[PDB]
Amino acid sequence: NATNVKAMKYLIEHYFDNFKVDSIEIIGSGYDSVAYLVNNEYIFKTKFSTNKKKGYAKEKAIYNFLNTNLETNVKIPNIEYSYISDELSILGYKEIKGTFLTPEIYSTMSEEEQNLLKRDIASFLRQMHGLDYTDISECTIDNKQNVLEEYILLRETIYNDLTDIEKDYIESFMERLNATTVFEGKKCLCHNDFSCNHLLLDGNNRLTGIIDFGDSGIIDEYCDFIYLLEDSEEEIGTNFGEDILRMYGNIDIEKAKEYQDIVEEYYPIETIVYGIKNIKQEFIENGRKEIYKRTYKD
Ligand SMILES: NCC[C@H](O)C(=O)N[C@@H]1C[C@H](N)[C@@H](O[C@H]2O[C@H](CN)[C@@H](O)[C@H](O)[C@H]2O)[C@H](O)[C@H]1O[C@H]1O[C@H](CO)[C@@H](O)[C@H](N)[C@H]1O
Ligand SMILES: Nc1nc2c(ncn2[C@@H]2O[C@H](COP(=O)(O)OP(=O)(O)NP(=O)(O)O)[C@@H](O)[C@H]2O)c(=O)[nH]1
Ligand SMILES: [Cl-]
Ligand SMILES: [Mg+2]
Ligand SMILES: [Mg+2]
Repeated sequence: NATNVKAMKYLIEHYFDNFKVDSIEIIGSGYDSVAYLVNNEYIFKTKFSTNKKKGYAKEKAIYNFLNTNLETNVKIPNIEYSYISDELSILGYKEIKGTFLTPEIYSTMSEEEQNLLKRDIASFLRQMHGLDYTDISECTIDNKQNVLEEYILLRETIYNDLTDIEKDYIESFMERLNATTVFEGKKCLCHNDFSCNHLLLDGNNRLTGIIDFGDSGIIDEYCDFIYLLEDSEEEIGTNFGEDILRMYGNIDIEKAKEYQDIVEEYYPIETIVYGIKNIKQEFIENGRKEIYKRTYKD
């Protein structure tokens, strides 16, 4: 563990001239990134060359747009340090203090505390979804079209070596993709990874901050409800997302659920595709196995 930290301490001090690292520890990690807490005060998100090429660039542009344009008491990252190159990206900002929302914590809250948190969330999403996004119009994401392109990449690579059961799962998804209407609604700026491990609470169990707008863009309004609607051990549950949808208002709940259900069905294929693009066999295997788990669950 000691070695990662030394290397990143060196890089931080090297690229940010007057910055002195008195302490540094690993605070989280993704498949291709590592985040560090520095001087018990700064978060530094870091990445070495992936399929970002412009990964931390977009994320930084989104923080800069949001810090200019949001009116909210909810805190988000405000970038003070950035280094962006092809081979290395680093973003630093002051750590937002608080406690991440979990299902356990939620279950200890009174009904009223739960209501007020749901309202805070609905309010934040209403404010962000309502922004005029002209000044960030580069950050458009078309999920349907992305899936089509990923399907083509599958066809060009490993599709012919998949099993019949795997192929059928994929084709059955594509048929559903082609029949759905859930990509034809309102587009807006969405966080696009809006799960409870990105939501911070203050000492009264109210929403105090939101992190990791790394996947944000102009996309279907339904996107920001995918995790709030998810029924799993990591998320609070379907009722939570429904109530939030009612508070948010002017949105078709049944289509939001259809959108989540389609995204969930896509997951094993998304996983396979990630493995192909990043040359990681392990993801290809995991996604294929998951197709069997889902096929046999009923
Ligand atoms: N950054 C590390 C965060 C941690 O690894 C994590 O929570 N990682 C995430 C764990 C989730 N169980 C995965 O699945 C999530 O999304 C699926 C659809 N996208 C849902 O059907 C699923 O029900 C949900 O659970 C999710 O895809 C993982 O997301 C991570 O990988 C995605 C690529 O697939 C990226 O796009 C995300 N930015 C990143 O958070
Ligand atoms: N308390 C607190 N924790 C934070 C803050 N920013 C980051 N973290 C912590 O660091 C972890 C990683 O941050 P995050 O932005 O989600 O990055 P990532 O998802 O691992 N990487 P990427 O977004 O490049 O794929 C978070 O899960 C959380 O543990 C912050 O402002 N406050
Ligand atoms: Cl495999
Ligand atoms: Mg994250
Ligand atoms: Mg992220």
